[PDB]
This record gives sequence, C-alpha cells and structure tokens, in this order.
Amino acid sequence: SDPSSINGGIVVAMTGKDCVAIACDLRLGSQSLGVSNKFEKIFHYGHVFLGITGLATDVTTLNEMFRYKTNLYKLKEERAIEPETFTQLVSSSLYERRFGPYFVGPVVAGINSKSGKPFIAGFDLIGCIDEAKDFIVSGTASDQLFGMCESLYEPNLEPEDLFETISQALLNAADRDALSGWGAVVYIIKKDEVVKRYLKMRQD
Amino acid sequence: GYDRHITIFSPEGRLYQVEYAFKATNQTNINSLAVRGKDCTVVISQKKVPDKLLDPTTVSYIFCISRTIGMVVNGPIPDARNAALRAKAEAAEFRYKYGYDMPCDVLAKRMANLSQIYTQRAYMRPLGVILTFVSVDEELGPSIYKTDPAGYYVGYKATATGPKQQEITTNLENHFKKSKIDHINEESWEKVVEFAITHMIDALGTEFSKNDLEVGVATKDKFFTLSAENIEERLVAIAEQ
Amino acid sequence: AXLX
Amino acid sequence: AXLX
Amino acid sequence: NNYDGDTVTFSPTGRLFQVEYALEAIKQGSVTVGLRSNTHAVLVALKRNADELSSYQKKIIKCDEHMGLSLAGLAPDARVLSNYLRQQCNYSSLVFNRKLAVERAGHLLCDKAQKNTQSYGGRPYGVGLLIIGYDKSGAHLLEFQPSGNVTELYGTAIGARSQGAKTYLERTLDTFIKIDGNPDELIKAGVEAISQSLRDESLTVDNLSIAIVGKDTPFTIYDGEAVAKYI
Amino acid sequence: TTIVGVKFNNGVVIAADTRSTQGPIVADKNCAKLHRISPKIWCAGAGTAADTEAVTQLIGSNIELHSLYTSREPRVVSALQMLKQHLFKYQGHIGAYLIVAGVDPTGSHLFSIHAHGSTDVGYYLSLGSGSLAAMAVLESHWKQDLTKEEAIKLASDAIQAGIWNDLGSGSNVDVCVMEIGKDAEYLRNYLTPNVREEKQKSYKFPRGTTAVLKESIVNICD
Amino acid sequence: TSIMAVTFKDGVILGADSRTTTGAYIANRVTDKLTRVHDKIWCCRSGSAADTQAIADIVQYHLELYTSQYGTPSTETAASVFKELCYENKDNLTAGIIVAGYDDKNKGEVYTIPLGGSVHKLPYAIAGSGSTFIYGYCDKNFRENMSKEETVDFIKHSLSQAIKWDGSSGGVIRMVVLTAAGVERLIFYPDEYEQL
Amino acid sequence: MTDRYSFSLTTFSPSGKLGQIDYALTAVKQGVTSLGIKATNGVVIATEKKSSSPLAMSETLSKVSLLTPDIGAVYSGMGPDYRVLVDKSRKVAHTSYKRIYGEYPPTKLLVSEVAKIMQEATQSGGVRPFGVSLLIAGHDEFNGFSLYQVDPSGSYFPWKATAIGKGSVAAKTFLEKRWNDELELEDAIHIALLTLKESVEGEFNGDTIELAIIGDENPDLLGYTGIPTDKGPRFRKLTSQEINDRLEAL
Amino acid sequence: TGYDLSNSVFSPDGRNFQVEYAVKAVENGTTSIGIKCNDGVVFAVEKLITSKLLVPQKNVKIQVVDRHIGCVYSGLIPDGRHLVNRGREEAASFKKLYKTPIPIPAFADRLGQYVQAHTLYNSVRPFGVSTIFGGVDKNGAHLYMLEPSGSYWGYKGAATGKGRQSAKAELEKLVDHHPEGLSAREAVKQAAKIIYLAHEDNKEKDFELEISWCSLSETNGLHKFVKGDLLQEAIDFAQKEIN
Amino acid sequence: GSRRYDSRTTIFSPEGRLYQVEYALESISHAGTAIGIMASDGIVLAAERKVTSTLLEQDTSTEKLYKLNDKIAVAVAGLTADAEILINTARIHAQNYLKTYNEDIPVEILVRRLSDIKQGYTQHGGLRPFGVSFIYAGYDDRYGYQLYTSNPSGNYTGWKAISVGANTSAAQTLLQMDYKDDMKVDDAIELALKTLSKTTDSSALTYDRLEFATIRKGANDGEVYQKIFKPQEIKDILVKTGIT
Amino acid sequence: MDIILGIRVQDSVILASSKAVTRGISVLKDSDDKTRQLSPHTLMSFAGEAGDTVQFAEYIQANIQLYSIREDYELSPQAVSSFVRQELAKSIRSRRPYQVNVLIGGYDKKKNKPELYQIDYLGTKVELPYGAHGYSGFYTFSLLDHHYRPDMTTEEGLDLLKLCVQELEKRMPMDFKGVIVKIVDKDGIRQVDDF
Ligand SMILES: [Cl-]
Ligand SMILES: [Mg+2]
Ligand SMILES: [Mg+2]
Ligand SMILES: [Mg+2]
Repeated sequence: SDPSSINGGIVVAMTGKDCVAIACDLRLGSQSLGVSNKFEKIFHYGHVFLGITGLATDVTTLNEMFRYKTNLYKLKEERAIEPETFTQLVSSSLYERRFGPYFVGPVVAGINSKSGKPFIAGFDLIGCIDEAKDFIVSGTASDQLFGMCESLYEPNLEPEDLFETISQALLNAADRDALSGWGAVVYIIKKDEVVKRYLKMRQD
Repeated sequence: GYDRHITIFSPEGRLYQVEYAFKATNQTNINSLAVRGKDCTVVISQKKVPDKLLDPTTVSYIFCISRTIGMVVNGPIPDARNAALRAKAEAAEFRYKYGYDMPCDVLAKRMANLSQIYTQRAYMRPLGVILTFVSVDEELGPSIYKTDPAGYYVGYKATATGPKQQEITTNLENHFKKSKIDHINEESWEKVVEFAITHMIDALGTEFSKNDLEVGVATKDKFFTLSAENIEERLVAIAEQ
Repeated sequence: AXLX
Repeated sequence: AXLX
Repeated sequence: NNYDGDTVTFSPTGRLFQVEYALEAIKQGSVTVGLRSNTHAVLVALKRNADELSSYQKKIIKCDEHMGLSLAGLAPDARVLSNYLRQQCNYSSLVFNRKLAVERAGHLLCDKAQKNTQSYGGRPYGVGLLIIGYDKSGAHLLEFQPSGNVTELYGTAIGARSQGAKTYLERTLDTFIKIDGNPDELIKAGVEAISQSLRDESLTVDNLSIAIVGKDTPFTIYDGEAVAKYI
Repeated sequence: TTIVGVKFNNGVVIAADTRSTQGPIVADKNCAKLHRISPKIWCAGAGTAADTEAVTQLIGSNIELHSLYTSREPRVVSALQMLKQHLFKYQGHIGAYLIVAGVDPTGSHLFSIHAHGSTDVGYYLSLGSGSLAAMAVLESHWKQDLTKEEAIKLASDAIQAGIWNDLGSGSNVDVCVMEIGKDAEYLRNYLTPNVREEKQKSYKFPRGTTAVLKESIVNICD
Repeated sequence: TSIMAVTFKDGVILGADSRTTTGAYIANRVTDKLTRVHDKIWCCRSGSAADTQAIADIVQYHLELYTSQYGTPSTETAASVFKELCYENKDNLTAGIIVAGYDDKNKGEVYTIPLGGSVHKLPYAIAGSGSTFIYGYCDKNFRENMSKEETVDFIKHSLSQAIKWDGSSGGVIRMVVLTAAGVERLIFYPDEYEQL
Repeated sequence: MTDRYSFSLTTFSPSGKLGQIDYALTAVKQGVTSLGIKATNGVVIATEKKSSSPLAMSETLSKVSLLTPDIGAVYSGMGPDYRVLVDKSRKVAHTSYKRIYGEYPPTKLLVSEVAKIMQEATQSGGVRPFGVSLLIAGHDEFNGFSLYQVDPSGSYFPWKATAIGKGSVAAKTFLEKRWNDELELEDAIHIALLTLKESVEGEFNGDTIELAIIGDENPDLLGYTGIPTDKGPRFRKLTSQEINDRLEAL
Repeated sequence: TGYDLSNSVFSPDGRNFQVEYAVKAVENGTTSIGIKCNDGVVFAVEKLITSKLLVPQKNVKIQVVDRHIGCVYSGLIPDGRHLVNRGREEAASFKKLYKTPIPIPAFADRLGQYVQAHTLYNSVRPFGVSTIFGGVDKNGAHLYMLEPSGSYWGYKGAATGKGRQSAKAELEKLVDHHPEGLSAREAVKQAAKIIYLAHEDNKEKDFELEISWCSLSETNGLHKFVKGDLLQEAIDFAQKEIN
Repeated sequence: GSRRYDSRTTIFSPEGRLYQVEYALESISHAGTAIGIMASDGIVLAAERKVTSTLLEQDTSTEKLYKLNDKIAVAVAGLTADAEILINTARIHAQNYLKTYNEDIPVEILVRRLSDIKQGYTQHGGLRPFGVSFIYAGYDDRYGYQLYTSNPSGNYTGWKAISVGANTSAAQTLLQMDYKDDMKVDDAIELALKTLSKTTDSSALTYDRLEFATIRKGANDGEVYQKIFKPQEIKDILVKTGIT
Repeated sequence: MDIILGIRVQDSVILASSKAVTRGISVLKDSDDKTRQLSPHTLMSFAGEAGDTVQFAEYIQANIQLYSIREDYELSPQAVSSFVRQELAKSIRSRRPYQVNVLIGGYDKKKNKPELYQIDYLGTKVELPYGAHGYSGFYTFSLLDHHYRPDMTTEEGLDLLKLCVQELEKRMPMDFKGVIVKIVDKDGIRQVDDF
C-alpha cells in the first residue's frame, strides 16, 4: 500500500576525476517474495544515463517514455541530448503529472560532450531537481546509501578507484535492506568509453 | 470577384473589405484631433446634432475607457460603441490579472490585434472605425495611440482624423516645425485645449459655438470630458486673444 | 517529496 | 492558513 | 429572385422571400375555419384525401383539455409546433398548477417561428394554425402564420379559397359572436362559413372535421358518423 | 526552510538557507531557494520544493512574455497577482510559500504569498519552518532607514538564527540584493559557516577489493 | 479578527485591528483589513485572508467595469456583488464581510454579510471573532447621528475592548473615514488605546 | 452566429497554383525592403522605417523584434500580420520549448514553429495566409550563427545573405558581389548599410533605418549578476546614434 | 457588385446594404412614437384594423421590460418581440447582479450592442424593426430610438414607420412651442393627436389607438397602459383636432 | 450564409475524379525530381533542388530528404511546409509503435498510416489536400529493403525504382532501361545520378543542386545505417561517376 | 481463479492453470480453462477479479487477432507482451482498473526460442525461466530454484510441473481441482489431456 516500496530496489550515482559512476541492484519483488533477479534499473539515451527506483511498472513506463522523447529530440535537433537538458526534460515530465504522479526516484548521470564536465542529478516523484557535486541516492535503502556515501566518498577519484567506492556504498547499503539486492550493476562512464560491471553479492 | 466580399487577398495582394471599412470611417463627417501638453493630452472632435428632436447630451463620440484612458472614435456609432465596450472590458481585465492600470499603448496594441484578426478570419467583418486613445501614462507621459481597420497602430506627437484630416495634419506639422518640440509647451490643460481649438479653427476655416465641439482631457490619474460650459469658458478666452 |  |  | 436563397437574406424592398414561399404552402392547403362566441370556440376543417382509396388527412390536433388547433399547409410542421404547445401547456400545469393562457400560447409560437426566420441553415415553418381554447378570460381564437405573426380574432379562416368564409364571417359577426350557451348553433355557423369556400365539392361524412372547447366542454374532436348531425 | 526579506533605503534584499529535507534526512545540503522571476524581481520559496520551483518558473515565463508584449520592465505587483491567483485556484494543494521582492519603474517592493493565496506587505518578513527564529531576530534589530549593508547583515543574521536553531534549516546563506537603478546582485553562498571538518581517515579501497562476475563495453555510439 | 463599520452625521467610518494568525502565531501584526473596492465604497474583511482578498479583488474588478459603463455604483450595488460571490460559493468560502460606503444622496451606509452570504443593512455592524465580546458594549453606547469625533471614540473604545479580550485581535487600530470631504485614514497605536 | 467557415479558403487551381499564397507573396513584393547578412561572428538584419505621417513617432513602431535573447526577426509585407506572428512566436518559444527543456530553442526549431503556424493559415478553415515574409537571425550553442527566411506558404530556407520585398532582386545581386565566408561582423553591418541605400528614397539616417545584430553576449544588458553561466543576450538593436556613426565612414 | 446579398459585407462606399434593406421593412410598418415629458415618457402606436374580426383592445403591441421600461416598434413584429425578450433577459441579469433596476441608458446600450451584433456576420440577418423605448430611473426620464444598424440616441420625441415624417413634423412643433417642458397628461393627448395625424399616410384601413406611459408622479415611475376614461379622453382631444 | 464561398474540396467530377487531388498532382509535377532505387544490399535516395541561388546556405539545408526514424527516410516532391506537417506526424507515429511494441515500426505500417491521413483530406472535412508526394526508403526484418510512394490521393505502391515530381515520364523510362534485379548499391548510386543528369531542366548537374542519401547494411554486421550526404561528399560522388 | 504457473524449457513454454471456479462456499465449476490463445504461437493464462479476467483476456485476444489479419503476420511474443503490459499500465490509473494478472507463453519463430512473460495487474513485466501468480509462487519458486535446469526437455518440464502441483495439493488451503496444462512450441499450442 506504499507504492514506492512494493517492488524494492536502489540506485546510486557519483562523480570522479573526469568520470561518473551510476549503479543499481537487480531485485524485483512483490513485498516479501523475490520474483526476478535480472531487473535492471539503469537505462541510457545516447550518452546520458538514467536510473529509476520505485514502482516497477512506472520505472518501465518512464524508460519507454524518455526513449520516445529523446528519439524525437534527436530527429529534430540533429544531436544527442545532453545531461543538463535531459535533467530538465525529466523534471517537466514528472511535474506534468503533479496530482497523479509516477511513484519513482530517478537519477541522471553522464558527461556533457561539449564541456567535458561530469554531471549527476536526482529527482523526487514530482520532478524536483537535486543537483550535486558528489553523489545522489535513491530507493528503499536510501538512508543506508546516504550513510555509506557520506563517509566513503572523497572528491576526484580515478575511474578504477571510483568503481570500488560506489560498489562498496551500494553493496553494504543493500545488505541492510530486505527489499534491495539480489545482484548489482555498476556503470563507469568516461568521456567516450563506458564499462559495465556486474558485482558478486549475497543472494538473500 | 468574391475576393471583394470577404477578407481574402485579391490578385494584387489587397484586402478590399479592409479598404472599404476605412471608407465607412468618414460616414459621420466629423473631424477629431489630439495634442499633448506637458502634463496632459487633449482630444477634441466636432459635435454635429442635425435633428432638433435629439437629446444633444446623448450624442457623443468620446468614451471614458478607464479612470486614465479616454478614446475618441471616427466612424458609425454602433461600431464605435462595440469597440468601446470591448476596450472597457479589456482594460478592467488587465487591471485584475496584472495588478496595475492598463497603459494606453498596450490597450491600443490589444485592440489593434483584435482588428487584425477580423482582417484574417473570414466570419468576422472589420469595424468601420478609427480609435484614438489618450492618457497621461505613468511611465511614458502624455500619450496618443491610434488604431484603424487594418490592425495598424502607432504613437503620435499629435494627430487628426476624419474627412478634412489632411488640412489639420499639415497645420499641426507646420506648428511643430516652428516650435521645434514634441508638444504644446503649456502649463495648464485649459490653454492646451485652447491651442487645440484654435488650430482646428484655422485648419478648417470655421468658427465654433459651445455646442459644436466635444473635448476630452487626460491628466495624471484621471481622464474627463468637458461640459458645454467649460468649453464656452474656453471659447471666450480665445476670443479675448 | 522534499521540503524546504 | 492565515485567518483574520 | 437573387434574394430568395435562404431566410437570412432581405430583398432590396425589405422582404423575406423564403418566409413568403412558406406562406404559399398554406395557400395550397385545404380550407379550415375558426370562430367563437363568449362561451365556446369552434374549429371546422375540410379534410383532403389522396384518392378514393385513401384516408382523409387529419387537420385538428388536441393540445390540452382546454386548447387545440387546426392546420393548413405542411402537416409535419404542425406536428412539431402542436407538440411544442403540448409541452408548454404541460409545463404550466406541472410547475405552476396553471392552465396556459391562450394568449401566451400565441406569444410562444410566434417566438418559436421567428428564430427560424433569422438564422442560416434553418427554414421557416410551412404551416398556418388556428388555435382555439377556453381559459381564465373566456373563449379565444388565434391565427398563426409562420412569419411568426399571431393574431386574436372573433373568427377567421385559412387555406385555399378561405376568402369566401372570411367574408361570410365578416358579415355574420354580430350574429355568431352572441351564440352563447348553444354548442350546436355555433358549430352550424362554422359549417356554413366553410361552405362559402367549397367548389365542385360538398361536405361528406368522412370529409368534415369539427372541434369545440368552452365553459364546460373539454376540447374534443368530431369525425365520421359523429359529424353526420351537421351535413 | 528559513527565508527572509528586508527593505532598505534604495531597494530590498532577500535571503535563504540552503537545506532540503526528506523527513529527518538531509536530501540536499546546498540547494538554491532564491529564484529569478525576472532580472530585477527575485523570489524565495519554502514548502514543497518542486511546487516552489515550478510555480516560480511558470510565472517567470508569463512575466517575460508580458514584458515583451507591453514593451515595459515587469512590476513586482504583476508577479504577485499572477502567483496569488494561481495558488488560490489550487486551493492550497500547490504548497508554495514565497517571499517576492524586486525593483521596477514604480519603486522597490516586498511581499509574501501563502499557498492558499493570501498576500502580505511589509518592511521585513520571514517564512518557513525557521520563520520564528528569524522573526525573533528581525523584531529585535530592524529599524526604519536601514542602509544596504545594514539590511544585508540583518537578513543573513535572521537566516543564521534559522540555521542554528531550526532543524528544518542548515548549511549556507544565499542573498540577493535588488537596489533601485542598479542590477540585482545574486550572492550565492554569501556565507558558508558549516564547512565539513577534515575526515579522520581515507576510505579509498585497495583495487580488486570488490568481487566482479562479468565485464563488458557498453555501446553509447551509433 | 475584530472589525466594525458605523454610520454617523456626515457619513460612515470603518475600523479594524491589524492581526493575522496562523494558529496562535501572529503571522502579521500590521495587516490592513480595511480594503477599497471603489473611491468611497470600502469593506472590512474577516475570516480567511485568502478568501477575502480573492473576493475583494473580484468585486473591485466588477465595480471598475460597472463604473466604465454606467457611472458610480451605489453602496447597495457593491454589497450585492459581494453577496452574489459569498452566497453562490458558500461551501468553499470562509468570509465575513462588512461593506460601507458614502453616496451624496444616501449619506453613509453599512451592509454586513455573514458566513452564509445573507445581506443585512444596519446603522452599524460589528464582526470577527473579537466582536462577540463587545455586543453588550456597542448596543449600550451606539446612537444615531453621532459626530465624527464621537464616532472615532466609539470605534476606538469598542475595538480596544475586543482586542483586550480576544487573543485573535491586536496590533494597531485602523480606521477609514468616508464623507463628502473625501477619504481619511486613521491609525491608533497600543500605548494610546490600551489604557482607555 | 459563430464561425461557420470550416472549409479551406486556399485551394488548388487547375494549373496547380495555390492562389492565396501567390497573392500573399505579391503583398510581400509591395512591402518595404528588408535584408539580413551572416558574418563569421554575427548576423545583421536591417530595414527602412518608412513613416506614415511625420507626426507619427516611429520609434514606437518596431519592425525588428527580439524573439528570444539570441533570436531576432524582421519582415516585409503587412505590418499587423507580422505583429501577431511575433506575439505567437515569442509564446511558442516558451510553451513548446523553454517550459519543457529549461533553455531557449535553437534558431532552426523556433523558425520551424513559426513556419508551422504560417502553414496552418494556408489549409485551416476560414482563414487567409499571412501576408508577410520573415527573416530570422539567431544563435545557439550547437549551430552557431544562422539566418532564415520564412514565406507565406510556411516554407523556410537558410541563407548566407538575402533580401525581401520591394527592391529585393537588385539587393540580392548587390549582396552576391560583396559576400564572402570571411566577413567579420562590422563588415556585414557596413555592407547592409550600403545595400539598403539603393532602395531608400528619402532621408537615410539612424532615425529612418532600423537595424539589429545577433553577435557577442552582452552582460551589461542582462539586468543582474551572480550566475556566471548566464552571460546575456546576443541580440542587440543598434541605436539611432550607432547607425549615424557608421554612416560618416560609409 | 453582388455586395448586397450577404449581411456584414462592406460595399465600396462603406455601406452594409442588408441593414439598409431592413430599414425598408421598418419604413413599411405602422407608425409608432414616443414623447419625453417633464417627469416621464409616453408611447403610442397605430394598430391597423385589417378586419372587423380582430378583437378590439386584444392585440397589444406595446411591451414592458422589467417594471419601469416601455418598448414600441415598427416593422417586423416578431423581430421586435425577439428584441424585447433579449431586453428582458438583459434587465433581469442586471437587477440580479447589481440589485437596482437597470438604468435606461444602460438598457439602451444592451439592445444597441445586441442589434449591432447582428450586423457582424453573414449567418444572421439584421433586425427588421426600429424601436422606441424608455422610462424613468434615478436620473429622470429617458426616451430612445434604435435602428437596425444598432444606432440609437436620446430623443425629445421620436417617430418611426410609414407616418414617420408627418409625426416628426408634429413633434418638432411641440418641442418649439413648449420649451420649459410638457406635462405627462399633456403628452398623452398630444400622442393621440399625432398618431391620428400620421394615420393620414395609411388611410385605407382605419385603426385602433394604443398608448402607454411612465411618469414619476402619474404612475410612480412604473410603466402602465392608458385605458378607460383617460384613453377615451385623449381620443376625443385628437378627434377635435383633425376637424 | 458562408456556403457561398465554399470550393467543395472533397467532391467527384462527373468522370469520378477528385478535382483537388488531380490539381495537387499537377502542382507536384513542377517540383524538383526525386528518385528512389532499391538494390539487394541497400537503397538510394537522390533529389534535385528547386533552382538554387549562389547565396543559399547549402550545407545547413534540407528541402528534399528527411529522416523518419533510424531505419526509414523519405524524399519529398511538392510543398515543403505541407510535407513537414506530415513528417512530424510520421515521426510521432513511429515512436508510438516503438513505445507500444518495443519493436521498430515495419515500413509498410508507417506508410499506410500516412497515406490514410492523406485519404481523409479527400473524403471529409472540406479542407484542401496536402500538395506532397513521398518516396519512402527503409529497412525492416520482415521484407528487408523497401521503396514506396504516396501521393495526395493517399494511394501508395511499392517499387524497385521510382521517381516523383518533374519529368517522371522520362526518368521512369530511363530507370526501366538500365535497372536490373541483382544490382549493388554503388551501381544504383550511379543510375540515380545519371538519370537526374539526363532529365534535369538545368544546364548541368552540380553538387550544390542535390540532396543524396543511402540506406545500407554497410555498418557492421546485420544492422543498418542511414547516410545523408554532405555537400563535399556529393561533389566527390559526382566526380567518381564522371558527371563533372 | 487462483493458480497459474509457467515454465520455459529448452524448446517450449508450459502453462499450468487451476480448473476450479469458486464463489462463496460453493465450487461452481471444476473444468475451467483459464487461458486464451492470442495467436498460433502465443498463449495467455490469467487470474484475478471475477469477470475482469475473461473480459481482459478476450479483449487482448481480439486486438492481437485483428493485428494478425491486418498485416498477415504473427506478432512476436516480446511484442505481444509489451502491448499487454501497456494496456495494464494504462488501466491501473483508470476510474476502474482491470484486476488481472497474466502469464504469456510463446514460441518466437524468428529466434526459435520459447519465451515466458509474467505481468501483474499494475503492468509490471518480467521475462522468466519459470513464473507464477498469487500464493502459488510461495511454494513453487523455491522448488523450481532447486529442481529446474535451463536445457530440460518438454518431458522433463512436465515432470517438474507434477512436482509443483503435488506440493500445492499438499500445502495449499484450497481445493483448486487440478490443472489444465498446455504446451507452446515451434508447432503451435496443444493441451495435455491426462494430468
Ligand atoms: Cl489580509
Ligand atoms: Mg538485502
Ligand atoms: Mg473577415
Ligand atoms: Mg489581543
């Protein structure tokens, strides 16, 4: 009866030296029952990455929606949408459903391909933008993620260091939440290569 | 030639209905004129009561649109009153929506846009009127803005309208040529009214009694029209001159 | 939803 | 809400 | 001529030709007569048939217990207008517990017809009506034309050759106006009036139609053997 | 939140703290609660974060269009009227609590707007969970005829009361100064009295610490 | 709130306290509850601040439009426009409004519009939470055709008492004087009215 | 009452011309000359302020309009039609772009929207086409400087330089001689001022010429400071005085 | 040409020929008048007796609006009824919102704007009536005449229909011979005379006279019909004068 | 009323033709020629610009060739403004299909809906038809490479090679002559340019009066790439086949 | 309604669905087929609110059959599943949402792979080796976590299913009156008649 914690799951994002990382768990459940171990919560539209936590049906719907909107954007503008811009489009789209919202906690990460700047942001279900230098967190284990990140994080990490840090924040937060976990994926994003790593984690 | 009955283009790229609407502008055979003082804006127009049976007080082509805006019409009265009622509604709405009094020039633009629509959308005819708006704007000072059936509008130093308009226009241009300024360099609106009546007399080559004219004055924070008596007082002072 |  |  | 394309167009002499052509279908209509005393009001109508195998088109329609009418012209248009009248009489009862004044019935029909003479796409009604009734101020006869003009009369007639009856009634006025408390005498006068408009035909038993309303008679309609009494 | 507005001699100044909360949790340590409606009309907003941003942009957009249409610089009372009538229509459900201030051809102005749509005029105002801490300071130190520098101090002092004494407020002070005849100056992080101390230890991990199952290169290209 | 309007020899006076509340917190101690809907037609507002402002703005707008088309509206007409709003939206409104104006024909007039949107024309009217405490006083001390100074005193003394007992009233006492001579704003501070 | 004109007023003739579009272009032909030139670091758009009476104050009538802080427009044809198009163009930049993406539309896309509006006046029921051609000069981060012409049909094209209205044929020829891909903005202003003298009869000064640029960001025109990523409008109207300064070195 | 086949089209002189044709329908109708007086207004009209069969007194043509306004018209009768129906709605809604009964100038513009509206589109036809109307409000008496174009003004006296010229001349005399004002009961008699005089121009059929009035003193500012001894008395005063 | 001024855009002639469709087609016949040719390993779109001025910005320009999605493009002959209205509709329709089925829209399905829109303007609503004919070039995994055309009637048909706009009679004859089924893309590129070269109303075909696109499997393995040629790329392909 | 399962093996998808229909304290029917064929290689089982289930299933079936006729082509299981999900995702915010859960089992002939989709009434879609709706999953998921192998034959699949039905008949509170089993593979859809 609280739509934001029927299915469970989490997303975290971090900035480093000329890179960003964004990670999620793989659980999809119906309350106590784990149902799927392969439910990824991160999507990309060109070089802009979007993670979505919350009600899975809305997660799926919103991915389908932003694919649609960015495809048309590309056709009309003749370029890939940038993270600063995509962030604004996410905000508009959620607030448009102000009094009947999507029960989601989206997170945007990527590198602006003109300015080279790393960029992350997070949103509430009705579109409020939270831009941050350091990290954004989302999902049923968000308290834990806030704790892990605020203590583990330091500015200007190299991509392979940032990888360890974001992975340890995710894993240890997931393990203190009954509704998150069951696998995990980490995206390391540099100006033009993106590595995707699946983490080994406890399956309970 | 059905391009002559509705507002679509003719082969030479013209709108006959708009052009004919301009011709209805003079149907009444009145001339109006407006000038700016330092502190005020004056608009005068001829008042012709043919029939002896008319109540002369109900015969007017000057309208108080808002506390601060007055408007004189050249054209038939039904179209004139239609335009005034709309202007009154638009000026009241603007005040309510935005929390300050509608400026003369913005009202002029708005009424011009409304007219433009009648030149483009077929089911509406243009109004056979030219609207001269006057005020002492709180930002821009004394103001005169004028609208026609084409949807054209612009601000004036001074202006005139009607069948014998060109006489009055050149009369005024000749004054400003000489005076070298934008307006009537006069303290009191009483004397600016006097100037206005005086130069209308020269340009038209006719004399006026108190019941031949109709005068509206705009000062900071009110627009008002004069009685027969305030005009008589004004005609008297021009004579002792 | 975040408050201020 | 503000009352009077 | 160039000005008869629709009702929304005036001619250069200020006429409305579609309204005038509507008036014309009334003229082709079978004759009908109205007349009244102070105690009753009577309608007589000549019914027309298609051929000898056909029925004789009804021309009289009951509107309420105290009101009803006769038609000349387009019959479906009488059905529309009589149905409107039924509703208006009805509304007056349910809401105010008040029998609708025949005069108001008049004004209501005029205003209904008029709308169809000022707007594009509609068309004027193509029927004339004679309305009789008995109300709080006595017996009444009205004449309705689809120009929207309604008129209160002691007597009248409409349709083809109605001018015969309308003349007869004009001389007879001082007599029939004072046939009080005698239903059958008022009807006789009505039947005679209509006879001034016959040509090559006379009133048969399935040809004549009469209606009466008044002080203590609900509006009722007589056809067939019930009219033999009067031939 | 804590937010304030204080009139001075030639204008008006507004200020806000920079904390965002999700229940007891600090969602954002440095968000901007000062919004530009037009170049010389600024807004501080408390309440539902998305609502104050959205309502502020919408009216900012319409004010721009209006300014273009009228060939005039926008007035504060227009922002005021548009905001209040919008909020009233929504019967309180749009949770925006705003201090609106600016300079325009008419002078300098200071207003507040509550979410049900009532407006207030004053020389000093405060709104938000920190509004009582701030108002205690304002009622203590405000005077008629403040200079610009006195007004700035007074405002940020009022925000500081909120930061220290209200759990709904923290981190930094943002200010905006709108003086007659001059450009608005927006002073983002005017005060930063809550700098995190140096951590005791670095938690950077030995590389290889995290167990990986699979890698793969992601295709971002065409 | 505490509000009232009183007719006298030369016209009418409106008075009000300056307190707005948000529970027991005073959100505004210098509120102006006396509001102009036309040059010489004003109202006193009580109830919801948002409702009463929204209403007064609409009424001001109607009367501005009335003025443009038909000249100066009567006080009765202004009260009718308030009523129409309050009555037709009675489910969604918390507005207790007193309307007061000056004609040259009609002199001073007061119409009070309580919660349900009924209208009542009276010599004087009191309203707002603080009014309960001064029914006794006001009924005992009001007379018709008082002078300006007597009427200022009556209002000052009455609202003084309402403010004293009602926690939802306070600050300054504002008044608005409405005569043939124009429009006059008065203000009286606590140190004066408190110790009356 | 109401609009019973729900059918098109522009239809194909048997030769395949759309009469009303052709006639609208004819109205544009009659119109006063306007032009635009694209430099390497700017665009200039210019036209003659041909006054109706000398009692008129023609600064109150702006023929060159700001659409966004980086986009400007000018026209030839019917003034009132242009006025309402600017109103509609300004608004659609917000409703269908800025309110969605939090930034102003790029030139081609705003142009695209104006074109859509003009196309609809060519096919919708009960209306005539717009009697104007626009030139829209603009800048955006990923396309740089650009210049577009929009016609009554709704068609638009990108130009290095062009002219429209009365003396357009002559002026287009003049511009082919002078235009190269190395023009610095000051050179384009100069060429625009020369090209415009050919087609102006009467007085030729900074009170009868309206002229605007899309060039460098103008922080001094922003109205506020403290957001270092907001740098100011690239659109600037040249003053009466600025024009006269460039006419003495003509 | 063809400019005259479609309402709301300007001809090249600047005219709306369909309105002008509506005026012909007005000129074709029976005569009606109004006389403004000291503290009120009087309305009169000629009713042509088409036949013996018309019930006398019982086809009333003057119409009341609200409680204080009288309307009379010449031309297409149903068009006039339609106009008065709208007038009644306009007065009802004014009184509803503003409490006071509608002032006469205010009422005049309501009809004016509505009539003028029917000259803006080709999908409606102009009104085939000229209407004389007026009454008493807080500012005194007002008389008005309104034409198919929407044009209206205030009048000392006014006439329309077939006898409009005859009647106009007659009115002009009264205005000159009574410059300090005409009393309500004087005006009632004069009105009877003038309708009898203007019946000259319509004289195949004889007619029935109908009068009404509002006077601050004689009817308390309410619109009433003139009947019985007062009507007969004003008929007699008219009869005197045509002999 | 307003019936007086109604052209009745959606009626039949006594011969049972649709006047406005016929007249729209007549309009299209003066438009820059566009050609589509389908190979076994790709598709070519080539089109001639309506006669240039030297001052036209030719590289940041598009008048003839539009991208519908990643697998489908169109070539336009007729009113550009009319065509954009339809192009955005088609682009949106593609995205609705993708959103609904998580599969790219089959080419015919897209073509059918656009043609169905056109058909409507000829049967109801009293509006003028769209003065546009399209050549659709696209790929899908049911039919592979496909060419279609639609015209103002909303009729559509599929082709191995086709032209629209001006001089389609001459162009169709020439394509019929030299087209053969086993053809590669690079042969079809040549055929397209040679055909325009001979049918052009201009003196000689230059880079600056053309638009050009291919749709090949010529990316990497079992997937498809749209290439809209830059001016310099056309100038080269014009040399490479010896037309300049 | 109540029990619906699905297992995907090497070369097919098997759907098992309970036969009972119960209202109040009466089992009204013991031979109910809780399934609709959407296309020749796609099958959908359903469970949920009375009335809603069949109305929804038949409505999807009507839409898919229309598409088939229109394009003379069979939509892939992935495509059908996405269509179904969207319908449910719209529904969840309607005035009265469809309270229906489904399993979609199909053989994709382009890929030559069997596919099983589990979709709940909110429009939550997941592709799975094995699936269940309602309380059934609480016994079968763990059992299948143990006994299931990716490369099983259709016969191995049916034995695995016998295990699931046995467990459910041992531990479930209700008598669901057995299951109807159906196999979807390269040759279409068939029903096992003795289970
Ligand atoms: Cl308040
Ligand atoms: Mg866990
Ligand atoms: Mg028109
Ligand atoms: Mg107190």
